[PDB]
Amino acid sequence: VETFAFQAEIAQLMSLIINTFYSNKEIFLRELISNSSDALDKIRYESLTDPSKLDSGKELHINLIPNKQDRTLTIVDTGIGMTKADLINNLGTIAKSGTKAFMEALQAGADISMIGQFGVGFYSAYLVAEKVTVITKHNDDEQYAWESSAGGSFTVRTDTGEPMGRGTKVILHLKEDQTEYLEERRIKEIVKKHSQFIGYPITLFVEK
Ligand SMILES: CN1CCN(C(=O)c2cc(-c3nnc4ccc(Br)cn34)c(O)cc2O)CC1
Repeated sequence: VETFAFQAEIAQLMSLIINTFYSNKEIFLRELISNSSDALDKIRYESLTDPSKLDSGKELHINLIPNKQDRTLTIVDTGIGMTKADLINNLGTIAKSGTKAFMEALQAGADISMIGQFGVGFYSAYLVAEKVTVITKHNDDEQYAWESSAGGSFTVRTDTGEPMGRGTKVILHLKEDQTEYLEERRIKEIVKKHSQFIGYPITLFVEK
């Protein structure tokens, strides 16, 4: 297990998201679905010139999996997945300018719902989650687990759990007061409201 510090700008963004009073929290799901859709677009495009890239799974989709027992909501996609360098370096550097611009906007009166327009909507996960675990598998690398409860650091390790094939699974460990996002009709309402134009199937797994 390796522990890393977030880029300073991102640690500051995370602390702001965690500490600011903001009731419109449902936007997190829209942002995570939009990120999955982007990862799905990338594998779909790559597969046009090299169909062997889908050997690890031909189905391109998004699953939403609430678990009231564990208090987690999982967003799974079969997109391109992330390499170790993506997890440690790349996502951070690509987010840096967006993060700085977003913090500046928040100063000039802009609101948290605009986070997506700056390309850093992933961190809106911390509106509802006390901890986020991400399991990922890219065709060119091993399966990894990323995890952060914020506070300035994240961890990366090789994942010895169930094999994913290809893609990314975001597991939100929800804050005690945010269990509404585990409810079937609330999830449907949110997806219909924000995510009605995504070009891949989004399937809600209903709890038994
Ligand atoms: C460069 N790309 C983008 C998306 N992608 C992915 O595999 C991918 C990334 C994120 C994601 N978006 N922001 C972050 C931040 C930290 C972590 Br961990 C994951 N993040 C996500 O929610 C879903 C995804 O399918 C493929 C590779």
